Amino acid sequence: LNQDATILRQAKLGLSDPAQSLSSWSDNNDVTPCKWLGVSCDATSNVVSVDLSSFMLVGPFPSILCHLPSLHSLSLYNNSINGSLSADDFDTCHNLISLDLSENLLVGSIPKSLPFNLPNLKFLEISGNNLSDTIPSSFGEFRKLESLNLAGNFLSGTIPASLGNVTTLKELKLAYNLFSPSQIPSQLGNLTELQVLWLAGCNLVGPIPPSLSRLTSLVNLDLTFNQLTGSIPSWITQLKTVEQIELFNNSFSGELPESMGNMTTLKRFDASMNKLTGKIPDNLNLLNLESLNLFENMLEGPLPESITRSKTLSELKLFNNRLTGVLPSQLGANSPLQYVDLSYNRFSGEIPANVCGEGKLEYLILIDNSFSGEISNNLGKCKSLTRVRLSNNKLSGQIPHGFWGLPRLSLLELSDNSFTGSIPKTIIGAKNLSNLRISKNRFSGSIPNEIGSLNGIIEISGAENDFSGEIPESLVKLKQLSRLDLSKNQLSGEIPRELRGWKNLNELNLANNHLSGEIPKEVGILPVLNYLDLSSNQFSGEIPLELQNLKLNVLNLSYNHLSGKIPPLYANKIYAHDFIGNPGLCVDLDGLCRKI
Amino acid sequence: YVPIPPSAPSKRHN
Amino acid sequence: ANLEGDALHTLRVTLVDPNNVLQSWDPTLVNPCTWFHVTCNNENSVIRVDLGNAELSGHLVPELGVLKNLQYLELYSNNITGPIPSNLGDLTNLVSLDLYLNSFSGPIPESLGKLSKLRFLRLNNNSLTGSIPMSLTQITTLQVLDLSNNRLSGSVPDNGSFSLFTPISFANNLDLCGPVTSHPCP
Ligand SMILES: *[C@@H]1O[C@H](CO)[C@@H](O[C@@H]2O[C@H](CO)[C@@H](O)[C@H](O)[C@H]2NC(C)=O)[C@H](O)[C@H]1NC(C)=O
Ligand SMILES: *[C@@H]1O[C@H](CO)[C@@H](O[C@@H]2O[C@H](CO)[C@@H](O)[C@H](O)[C@H]2NC(C)=O)[C@H](O)[C@H]1NC(C)=O
Ligand SMILES: *[C@@H]1O[C@H](CO)[C@@H](O[C@@H]2O[C@H](CO)[C@@H](O)[C@H](O)[C@H]2NC(C)=O)[C@H](O)[C@H]1NC(C)=O
Ligand SMILES: *[C@@H]1O[C@H](CO)[C@@H](O[C@@H]2O[C@H](CO)[C@@H](O)[C@H](O)[C@H]2NC(C)=O)[C@H](O)[C@H]1NC(C)=O
Ligand SMILES: *[C@@H]1O[C@H](CO)[C@@H](O)[C@H](O)[C@H]1NC(C)=O
Ligand SMILES: *[C@@H]1O[C@H](CO)[C@@H](O)[C@H](O)[C@H]1NC(C)=O
Ligand SMILES: *[C@@H]1O[C@H](CO)[C@@H](O)[C@H](O)[C@H]1NC(C)=O
Ligand SMILES: *[C@@H]1O[C@H](CO)[C@@H](O)[C@H](O)[C@H]1NC(C)=O
Repeated sequence: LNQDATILRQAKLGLSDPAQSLSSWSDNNDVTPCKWLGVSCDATSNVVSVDLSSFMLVGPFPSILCHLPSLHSLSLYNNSINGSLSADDFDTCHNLISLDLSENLLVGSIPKSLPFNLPNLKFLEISGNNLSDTIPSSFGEFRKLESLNLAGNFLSGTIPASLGNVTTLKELKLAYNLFSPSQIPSQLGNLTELQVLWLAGCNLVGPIPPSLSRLTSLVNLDLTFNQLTGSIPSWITQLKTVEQIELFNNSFSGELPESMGNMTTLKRFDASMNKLTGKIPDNLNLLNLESLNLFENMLEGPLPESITRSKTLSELKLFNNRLTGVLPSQLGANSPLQYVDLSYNRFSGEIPANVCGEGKLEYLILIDNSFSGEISNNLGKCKSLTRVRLSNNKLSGQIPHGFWGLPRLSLLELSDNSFTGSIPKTIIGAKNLSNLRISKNRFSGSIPNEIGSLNGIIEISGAENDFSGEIPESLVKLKQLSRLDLSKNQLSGEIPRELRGWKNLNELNLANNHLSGEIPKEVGILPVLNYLDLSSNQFSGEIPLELQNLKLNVLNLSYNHLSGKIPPLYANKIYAHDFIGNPGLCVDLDGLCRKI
Repeated sequence: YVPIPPSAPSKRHN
Repeated sequence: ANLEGDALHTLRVTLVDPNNVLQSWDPTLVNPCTWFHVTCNNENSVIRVDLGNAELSGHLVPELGVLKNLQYLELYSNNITGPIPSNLGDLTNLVSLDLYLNSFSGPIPESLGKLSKLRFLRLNNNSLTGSIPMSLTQITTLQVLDLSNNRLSGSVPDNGSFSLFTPISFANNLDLCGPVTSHPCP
C-alpha cells in the first residue's frame, strides 16, 4: 500500500517494541497505513502525521519517518528513544510543522543545523531528555517557530540572546537546565507575542530586565527557583492579559508594587520565599484572583479589606511574615476559600465568622498569632475541613459541638489556648480523625467514651487540661493508637486490665494525675511500647515482672504508692531514678529485701 | 520519564 | 524542618512500606512535626523516630545524620537489610539506637563511639560481622547493650562502660573471645 506503508515498516524495524504497540503495522490483512495505530491521514490518503506517544519504544531516532513526503507532525512523546541527534537525522524533514521528542532518553547536543533543516517548524519540544552543551545561537534563524520547550535537560552555557530574534514565539520554556549564572537576556523583551515564559531553575541572577515590560501579551510568567534580585518591577501592572505570575524562591526585595490592585485578569500570584518588605498593596481589585501566596517574606502591616472583592479566591498563604491587625471580618463569606495558612504572623482579633461561607474550606491553619475570642457556630457546619491548626493563640470559650464531629477532619490541633468545656458526644462524627492535639487548655469533664469508636486515631495529646473521671475503657479498642498523652490532668480511678488492643501503642503518658489501682500486668506485653510515664499518681501494689519484657527508653513510675520487690532486671543501680518517691519499694538480694 | 515540576503555585503549608 | 524533612523523605523513598506507615510523610509540609511516627521538640526539630514493628524493608540512608537533635531512633522488628550507616555517629544527642530484629549486615561502625550521650544500644538479632569497636568503651553514658544473635568475632572489651555488661549482651555470636565469654582469646 504505497511507499508510506514501506517507510513506516522500515522505521518500526529500527526500534525495539517490547509491548507490541505497533502490532497493527507489521500484521497484514491488506490494511492501508491510514488505519494503523498512531498514523493519521488527510483526505487524499497521505500520511500527514505520526503520533507514537507512550508506546514504550526503545532505540535511536527513526530519521526514516521523514521520507514521508506529506509529514507535518511527528510525536515520539514519552518513549525510550535513545542515543543522540545528528544533522543527518533531519535532512529530509523540511515539511515538519510540529516536532515532539519530549520525555525520551536523548543525550548529546542539539544539532546546530536544525533551523536550516526545519524551516517550517511551529512547535519544537525536546523536554525531559538528557541533552547537554549549549542551546545553538542558530535558533535565532527560525522564521515561524511559535513554541520552544527544552525544559528538563542538562543544557549548559547561557540562554542565547538570539532567541529574541524569533518574534513568532508565543511560548518559551527553558526551565530546569544546567545553565551558568547569568542575567535574563535583555533581547527576550523583543518577543512581543510571548504568552508563556518559563525560566524556572535556570540559575538566573540580577534584576528582571526592563526590556520585559514590552511582553504585554504574557499569560504565564514563571521565574521560580533562581537568584533574581531587586524589586518586583511595577510594570507587571501593564501586563494587560496576565493570569499567572510565579516568582517564588528568589532574592527579590523591596515592596510589592502598589499598582498591583488593578490587575483584573490575575488568577495566580506567588512571590513566596523571597526577601519582600513593606505592606501588602491596598485598594485591591483582583476580580479573578484564585491564589495569593506571599509566605516566608518579611511583609508587615495588615491584610486589606479589599481582598474580599476577590470572589473566586481559593488559596491564601501568607505564613511566616510580620503581618499585624485584624483579618477582614467578611473573609470567606463570598469566596470559595479552600486553603488558608496565615501561621507565624502577629494577627489579632476574631477569626472571621463566615470564613467557610461557601463550604469549601479544607485547610484552616493559623498557628502562632494572637487570635482571640471564640470559634463561631458556623465553622461547625464546615464539613469540607480536613486540617485545622489553631495552636498557640489567645482563643477561648467553648468549642461548638458540631466542630468536634466534622466528617473529614483529620488533624485537629487546638493546643495552647484557653478553651473551656467538655469534649461532647458528637465527636462520633469525626470518622477520619487521626491526630487530636488539645494540650495546654482548660478542657474539663470526662474524656467521652465516643473517642474509642474512632478506629483510625493514631495520636491523642491532651496534657495540661482539667480532664476528670476515668480513662474510657473504649480507648483500648483503638488498634492504631501510637501516642496517648493525658498527663497533667485531674483523671482518677484505674487503667483497664485488658490492653492487648493497644498493639501499636508506642508512648503512654499518664503522669501527674490522680490515678489509682495496680499497674496492669498486660502493660508488659504491648509489642511496641517504648515510653511509659505513670509518675506522680497514686498507683499501688507490685511493679509487674512483665515490665521486664519491655525494651523501654523512658520508664518513670516515680511518686506513686508502689511497694514490694523491684523486678530483678530493674533493681540495677542504673534504673534507680525510675522509682524515686515510692517508700515501700525494696531491692531483694535473695532473702533480704531493703528499701532503696 | 523525567518529572518536571509544574508551572504552578508552591504547595508548601503550615 | 526543611533539611530534616528532606532527610526523612529520602529515607521513605529508599524503604519499602507495604502497610503505608509512612503515608503521612508529606514533603510539602514545612516541617515533619505533624507526621506520624516522628516527634519534635518545642523548636520543631526531630527528637524521635518511632518505626518499630512496621513491616519495613530496604535499607537506611546516610542522610539520617542531619537529624542533630534526634534522641531516640527505633527501627526494630522490621526486615531492613544493608549496612548500619557510618554517619549515624553524627547524631550527637542520640540516647537510644534500637536496630534490633532486622537483617543488618556488615560491621558495627567505628563512628558509633562518637555518640557521647548514648545510653541504650540494642543491635541484637541481625547479621552483623567483624569486631566490636573499642571506641564504644569511651561512651560514659552507655548502660544497656545487646549485640547478641549476630555474627560478631574477635575480642570483647571489658573496660570503661563495658565493665557493666554480662555474657547475655554478647551471646550466640560467631567467634567472640575474652573474659566475659568462656573462651580466652586466640
Ligand atoms: C508514559 O508512558 C507510560 C508507559 O506507556 C504510561 O504509563 C502507563 O499508563 C497508565 C498510567 O497510569 C497505566 O495504566 C499503565 O500501567 C502504565 N504503564 C507503565 C507505568 O508501565 C504513562 O501514562 C505515560 N505518561 C504520560 C505522562 O503520558
Ligand atoms: C526556597 O526558599 C527557601 C527560603 O528562601 C529556602 O529555605 C532556606 O534554605 C536554607 C538553605 O539553603 C536554610 O538554611 C534555611 O533554613 C531555609 N529557610 C527557610 C525560611 O526555610 C529553600 O531551601 C529554597 N528551596 C530551594 C529548592 O532552593
Ligand atoms: C519522673 O517524673 C517526675 C514527675 O512526675 C520528674 O520529676 C519532676 O522533674 C521536674 C523537672 O522537669 C521538677 O519540676 C520536679 O523536680 C519533679 N516534679 C514532681 C512533681 O515531683 C522526674 O524527673 C522523672 N524521672 C525521670 C527519671 O525521668
Ligand atoms: C537520563 O536521565 C534519567 C532521569 O534523570 C536517568 O534515569 C535514571 O537512572 C538512574 C540510574 O541508572 C535510575 O536509578 C533511575 O531508575 C532512572 N530512571 C528515572 C526515571 O529516574 C538516566 O540514567 C539518564 N541516562 C543517561 C544516558 O544519561
Ligand atoms: C538504547 O537502549 C538499549 C537498552 O535499553 C541499548 O542496548 C542500546 O544500545 C541503546 N542505544 C544507544 C545508542 O545507546
Ligand atoms: C493600573 O494602574 C497603573 C498606575 O497606577 C497603570 O499604569 C496601569 O496600567 C493600570 N492598569 C490597569 C490594568 O488598569
Ligand atoms: C533472636 O535470635 C535467636 C537465634 O536465631 C532466635 O532463636 C530468637 O527467636 C530471636 N529472638 C526473637 C525475639 O525473635
Ligand atoms: C580500653 O582498653 C583499650 C586497650 O588498652 C584502650 O585502647 C581503650 O582506650 C580503653 N578504653 C577505656 C575507656 O579505658
